[PDB]
Amino acid sequence: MYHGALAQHLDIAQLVWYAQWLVIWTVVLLYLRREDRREGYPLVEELPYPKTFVLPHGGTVTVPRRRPETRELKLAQTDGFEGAPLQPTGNPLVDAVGPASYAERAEVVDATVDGKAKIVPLRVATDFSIAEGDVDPRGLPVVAADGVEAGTVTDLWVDRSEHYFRYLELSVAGSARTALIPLGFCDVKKDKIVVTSILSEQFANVPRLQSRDQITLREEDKVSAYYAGGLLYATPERAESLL
Amino acid sequence: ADYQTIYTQIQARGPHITVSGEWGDNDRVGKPFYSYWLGKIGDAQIGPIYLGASGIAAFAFGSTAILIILFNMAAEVHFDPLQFFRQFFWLGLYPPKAQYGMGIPPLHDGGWWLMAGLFMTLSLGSWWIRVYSRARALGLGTHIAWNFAAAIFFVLCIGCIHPTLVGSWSEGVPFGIWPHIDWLTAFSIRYGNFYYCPWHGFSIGFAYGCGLLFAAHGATILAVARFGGDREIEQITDRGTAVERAALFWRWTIGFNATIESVHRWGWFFSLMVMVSASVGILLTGTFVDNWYLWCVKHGAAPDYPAYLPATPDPASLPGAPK
Amino acid sequence: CFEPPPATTTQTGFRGLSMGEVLHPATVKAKKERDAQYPPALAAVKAEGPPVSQVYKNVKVLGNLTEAEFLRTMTAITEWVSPQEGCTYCHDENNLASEAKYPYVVARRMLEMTRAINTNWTQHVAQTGVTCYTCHRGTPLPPYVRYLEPTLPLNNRETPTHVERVETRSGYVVRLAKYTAYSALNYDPFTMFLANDKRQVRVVPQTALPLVGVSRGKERRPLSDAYATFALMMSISDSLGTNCTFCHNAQTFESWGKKSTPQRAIAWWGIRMVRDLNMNYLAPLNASLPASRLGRQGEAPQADCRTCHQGVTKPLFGASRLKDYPELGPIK
Amino acid sequence: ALLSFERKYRVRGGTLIGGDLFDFWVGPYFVGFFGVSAIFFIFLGVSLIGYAASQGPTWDPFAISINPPDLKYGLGAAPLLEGGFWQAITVCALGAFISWMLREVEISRKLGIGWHVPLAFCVPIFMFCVLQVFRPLLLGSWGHAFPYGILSHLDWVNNFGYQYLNWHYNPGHMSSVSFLFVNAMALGLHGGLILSVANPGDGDKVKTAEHENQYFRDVVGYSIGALSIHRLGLFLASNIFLTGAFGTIASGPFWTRGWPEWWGWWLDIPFWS
Ligand code: BCL
Ligand code: BCL
Ligand code: BCL
Ligand SMILES: C/C=C1/c2cc3[nH]c4c(c3C)C(=O)[C@H](C(=O)OC)c4c3nc(cc4[nH]c(cc(n2)[C@@H]1C)c(C(C)=O)c4C)[C@@H](C)[C@@H]3CCC(=O)OC/C=C(\C)CCC[C@H](C)CCC[C@H](C)CCCC(C)C
Ligand SMILES: CC(C)=CCC/C(C)=C/CC/C(C)=C/CC/C(C)=C/CC/C(C)=C/CC/C(C)=C/CC/C(C)=C/CC1=C(C)C(=O)c2ccccc2C1=O
Ligand code: HEC
Ligand code: HEC
Ligand code: HEC
Ligand SMILES: CC(C)=CCC/C(C)=C/C=C\C(C)=C\C=C\C(C)=C\C=C/C=C(C)/C=C/C=C(\C)CC/C=C(\C)CCCC(C)C
Ligand SMILES: [Fe+2]
Repeated sequence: MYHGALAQHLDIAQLVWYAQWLVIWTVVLLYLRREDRREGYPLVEELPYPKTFVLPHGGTVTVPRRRPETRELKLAQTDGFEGAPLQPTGNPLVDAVGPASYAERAEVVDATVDGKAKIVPLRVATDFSIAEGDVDPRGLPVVAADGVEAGTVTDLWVDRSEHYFRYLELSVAGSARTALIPLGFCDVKKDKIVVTSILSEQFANVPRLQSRDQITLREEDKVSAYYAGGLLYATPERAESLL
Repeated sequence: ADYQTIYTQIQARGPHITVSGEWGDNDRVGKPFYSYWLGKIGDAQIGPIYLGASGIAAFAFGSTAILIILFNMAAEVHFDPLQFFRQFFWLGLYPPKAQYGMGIPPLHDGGWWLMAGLFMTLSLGSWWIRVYSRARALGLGTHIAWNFAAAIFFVLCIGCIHPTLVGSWSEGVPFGIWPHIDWLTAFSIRYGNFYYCPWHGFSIGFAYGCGLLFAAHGATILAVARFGGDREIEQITDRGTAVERAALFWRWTIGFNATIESVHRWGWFFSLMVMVSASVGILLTGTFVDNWYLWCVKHGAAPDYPAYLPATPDPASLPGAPK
Repeated sequence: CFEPPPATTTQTGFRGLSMGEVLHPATVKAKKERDAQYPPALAAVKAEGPPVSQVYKNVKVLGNLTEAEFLRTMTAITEWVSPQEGCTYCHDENNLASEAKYPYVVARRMLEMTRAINTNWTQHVAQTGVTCYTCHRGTPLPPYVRYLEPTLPLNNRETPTHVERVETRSGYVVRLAKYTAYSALNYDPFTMFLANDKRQVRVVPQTALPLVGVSRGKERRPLSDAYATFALMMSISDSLGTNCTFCHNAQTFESWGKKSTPQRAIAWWGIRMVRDLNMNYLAPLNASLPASRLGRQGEAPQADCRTCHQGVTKPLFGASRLKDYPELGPIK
Repeated sequence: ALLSFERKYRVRGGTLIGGDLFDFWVGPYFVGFFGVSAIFFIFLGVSLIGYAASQGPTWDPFAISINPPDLKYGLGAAPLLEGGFWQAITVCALGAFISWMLREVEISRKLGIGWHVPLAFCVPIFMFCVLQVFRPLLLGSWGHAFPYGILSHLDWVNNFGYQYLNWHYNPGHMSSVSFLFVNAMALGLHGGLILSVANPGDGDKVKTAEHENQYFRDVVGYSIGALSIHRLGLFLASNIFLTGAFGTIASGPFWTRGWPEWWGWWLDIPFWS
């Protein structure tokens, strides 16, 4: 006699083997794959139940996003087959298309553990510092991709919750300026802030915001998106073949 | 290039965070210290840390076990301080070598091991409460507490459950650097090559996938770090351009994608399943399967190869051959 | 910390199994030049004459040889065992019939043992066979012996450190490790397995499912046995200077047929042979060796794998004197 | 065919080579030049596996195996049935992996993000080269490489590990394992944390980034941060094959004994011995 032996040539561990596959595929297909389709769906041109998040300081938001009004494309198709690429009809940086695109999410400045504005300047930020040893961008020149001075540092904007700088903001030469640059787009030297995402003439369009002391989320996305649009559109030299 | 994904070029300092928990706000201990070199690749502030009854019970039980182990290690080299520091990796505390069944083994042969095992269990159970209670003390889900349970459960399997199921303390895992490593092979040998245990393949498939997933996800979030992707809580309840491109990179690559939320369910599950699959493997092992290779052969799953060197007959079965 | 390339690799299993040897040329080269000191067989001699059972007074093993053939053996033995002190190591200067010193009586036993090996254990030594040198290598005390406990160094021609000495108990773990290829396996495979025929090397089941009556509680062998088996294997591997795949397809260590190499079967006959040698020839010698030869439990030096192999798959790389000295076996 | 927020992004450009010619989509899949080359290598490779599986007493997946040549063929060409099939499939596999990588570069390019993912993907491709090309080249023959079969290639790893007595003592392996473990741990923690904040129970308030750091300040006395866990994560996951490659290439070319003995450098030091 043997432990685990059953009818026929069957045994216990053999049965569990099937149960293991059944559970795994059940979880993957009938849960995880459906949890994956909470946004982006339904498709255009199988879904799960709703869910309602109760947000930290008032109000709720629930999967899908049923939105304000929808933006109007500034792009033309390149050919008529389903999978053909599109093409900017204007300046792709100004109509926010392709890698210059942003998300349509509430124009609310979203906040801190305790209500205050989370992304704020140091002239606001009270008690925040630049850590001794790291260089102070205060008053440094911002050198664009063409090598021309696009302007100079004004202030640096901190996350009050994570203690982490996320935007430089600065003056342009010659337009009575000022506007945002995500520091993912900056190379902080000892005497200059190097930016290769856009040319100096193109800082002129960096999305301004209704506020000088605020910054909301659509803003945060509107600002970041345009520099990222420069990686492909700054010159005719970036929509290229690299080779 | 994103120089922020490599290190934080400009670092920020400010007044200490402190979010109140439902209890134990006062049992936080430590004046928070700032390290510049730490803050190049993480947040510079170290401490404070929460004590609380469960936490201190953990260190009490835990230290007790370690003391037992280190003391038994020290005796293996006559308490010679030189040799101990030398032979440390080869030193260990071993489960009973003779077969006492489930009977509590003599102190010199398994006794101290079982006791160190016991205090270690109390130590893990104490820390679990800490992981659980702190979650709902801060009004957070217990997702971490339940993942940590699966790991705790598995350790119990190789530690005492599977021993109890087969009925021998000799099958326990020893304490030590090399000695607990030695167990791995003794256990695999005994049960017919663990490469042929399906739950072993499953557990491996999930562990590797833990590598793949957070290599991909880790790199994904770094790639969209210019769009504030690392801010994920406020990318779940509210979709911005970060996980717009993240969802699309994968949709254009492999034909399907997740959400910024759901990808965390994928990684939590995979990690969980490393432990879930493993535990099931150990339980089945000894209990209902005695040789995983032969088990596979029985079900016709094992591969077979042509002879290179000639076939070798078992000499013990030869006529006239010694015992 | 590392051994420079290239490396010598052999194939012992089907392609793509990663089965085979891994050898470092410099090590291998050094071992040959060591094993090449095997003295050449002595030139042949007069086939005719009275058998020494007529001629000599106290000859009981080699009594059918002629006087010229018999002395030849004595010269060879002298070469192989005690070349430096010569005959007088084992003979009273002017009474060659006298057994008045201890190496004489042992040497008789040793003659029979050698013949025993070449005759009864051809499942192992085949036609390669052994002589006195295969273990002695030119000295009365064989370099690689084992007592009833771990000793260090493995080669007794080497000076032991203080921590290596058996009396220093702080260094017991290392003595155990170095006999098992530096593993932390807490077991001595010599006394457990090779000193006698008491215990079973095999510990892996030959059924898929657990067999009732031997799979629960005190019906079971402790897991410790599989450790010790691992320890024997580590020891044997280092003794022959190879790895597992020289014998096993590690897909299933417990299986023979195509899952094992012809060497594993030969190896099986070696364990059987080594037990024989220890139990019936070497261990009973503690009654004839001086106290200074004996171990701490009154044991005489006994043999393992390494005693003959000394780090090689074949002792002296296959070198033989078998047909050069037929009196050493096999015996009609 | 498209996500609700997708057509916003499907612009031309970001190609490395090909320009507009291959710059298009097939369903949800981007093509590009490296989409075309990938399919080529994948078709060829799978075909070879198929034709090779034609030939053995094959067909059930678990028993199907395509093996390298004998050691005796060295690094030379082998008879297609006696290892040549493996040689070709090997090549196809490398073509597929590298193509897939550069395709990802093209997709990153069009989306205006960092190239971190296809750069991460170079690590497993790299390890595959260590196993199938590098270590063979040092050892002198292709026969040292692992076979393409669901169960058969396990037995390759199994025997290889034992060729060095106890592969566990391989210091390169100890590092590799250490990373695999802690990476699985960190993935469980991190995913678990993010869910805990967004999914905290009942009729809840979704918590904040301050609650995140909070939680790990209390339990272990430190929180690495939101962004830093993702660079830490790529770091641990990558070092599995980054550190492990050392222990693999060291086995054979630079060490022929058992790995437990390798620690003789520490154990055998004259003043401890
Ligand atoms: C040195 C270390 C060893 C190694 C040691 C092990 C061990 C040990 C185990 C595996 C296991 C697996 N290995 Mg392996 N493996 C190595 C290299 C490889 C390579 C390769 C390109 O080099 C491949 C394709 C695989 C593939 C696989 C899968 C069959 C399986 C699950 C892995 C997993 O979930 O990963 C994470 C990935 C995911 C979760 C995503 C899904 C991936 C699926 C599973 C891939 C299937 C590919 C399949 C072979 C078909 C190939 C292509 C055909 C042309 C259609 N291994 C090397 C040679 N691997 C386990 C198993 O069950 O084996 C039977 C197992 O026990
Ligand atoms: C010859 C040796 C055997 C072998 C022997 C075994 C055995 C035996 C087992 C495994 C198991 C596993 N093996 Mg295997 N393994 C081999 C080959 C492989 C290969 C390979 C490519 O060759 C791979 C990838 C793996 C990988 C894996 C894992 C996926 C799996 C789960 C264990 C784990 O992750 O533990 C890491 C995680 C933990 C240990 C969890 C720890 C959680 C706790 C809470 C941590 C406590 C810390 C605390 C501070 C401690 C304080 C102590 C004080 C004293 C108080 N093995 C070969 C075949 N392996 C297991 C399995 O799945 O079996 C079916 C198992 O039991
Ligand atoms: C007796 C056997 C030995 C053993 C022998 C070995 C050997 C030999 C090796 C390892 C190696 C590894 N071992 Mg092991 N190992 C053992 C015990 C363990 C234990 C344990 C619990 O004891 C653990 C945790 C591990 C774990 C590990 C891994 C961390 C490590 C690297 C795996 C690897 O190379 O994957 C390789 C995986 C890949 C290359 C994947 C590549 C994927 C490519 C890029 C894409 C594939 C696409 C696919 C085909 C597409 C299909 C399409 C589908 C639609 C999806 N081992 C035992 C003791 N182990 C290696 C190492 O680093 O050692 C230092 C190594 O060389
Ligand atoms: C250390 C870092 C690691 C890591 C990381 C990342 N991993 C990535 C990425 C990153 C970052 C991606 O971005 C990319 C991707 O998009 O993900 C969704 C990818 C992917 N990781 C896959 C598998 C995978 N990763 C493993 C290992 C790690 N990943 C480790 C952990 C393992 C293990 C452990 O076995 C597996 C099985 C695929 C799913 C996918 C590539 C598809 C491909 O390249 O398609 C192109 C190729 C094909 C579709 C098929 C080609 C078939 C050949 C020609 C014919 C067969 C030959 C083959 C050799 C036969 C083998 C037989 C077998 C039994 C031996
Ligand atoms: C028809 C045809 C030939 C067309 C030609 C065009 C062309 C190139 C087609 C490609 C054809 C091929 C080869 C398709 C195969 C694609 C492959 C390899 C599919 C395998 C899928 C597997 C098994 C992936 C393993 C990893 C895994 C479990 C993923 C599940 C969870 C997911 C989707 C993670 C990806 C993911 C991550 C990691 C995020 O971080 C993230 C962050 C924010 C939003 C979304 C995401 C997201 O989706
Ligand atoms: C290591 C052991 C050893 C060495 C070396 C050795 N002897 Fe022998 N000798 C013996 C033994 C034992 C016998 C008896 C063997 C027997 O009974 O078959 C013996 C027998 C003899 C006899 C027979 C005398 C008699 O009447 O029994 C003579 C003569 C002899 N040896 C001479 C020599 C010579 C000559 C040499 C070297 C040139 C030599 N011995 C070296 C051990 C040795
Ligand atoms: C030169 C010979 C040789 C070498 C080298 C060798 N083996 Fe062994 N192995 C054997 C023989 C012979 C047996 C069976 C002994 C018996 O039947 O009494 C065996 C038994 C075993 C067993 C147990 C089989 C069972 O039925 O329980 C395992 C496991 C094993 N070997 C693994 C190993 C390991 C591990 C190594 C090296 C680290 C190794 N082999 C190297 C010859 C060898
Ligand atoms: C007293 C002598 C002696 C001892 C002890 C000894 N060997 Fe042998 N062994 C030999 C000789 C002589 C050969 C040569 C056989 C041949 O040339 O085919 C040999 C051959 C072998 C071979 C065949 C190698 C090959 O390449 O064909 C293996 C394997 C082996 N021995 C393993 C062992 C094992 C296992 C043990 C003990 C457990 C052992 N040896 C101890 C004398 C010994
Ligand atoms: C100084 C600092 C910072 C840290 C110190 C750490 C240190 C140096 C420790 C000393 C030596 C070391 C490294 C030890 C490591 C040991 C290792 C790797 C152990 C690994 C695994 C051990 C395991 C899984 C043991 C499991 C055993 C159990 C779970 C036993 C369960 C027992 C029971 C349930 C008791 C119930 C039965 C009752 C009737 C008595
Ligand atoms: Fe994340």
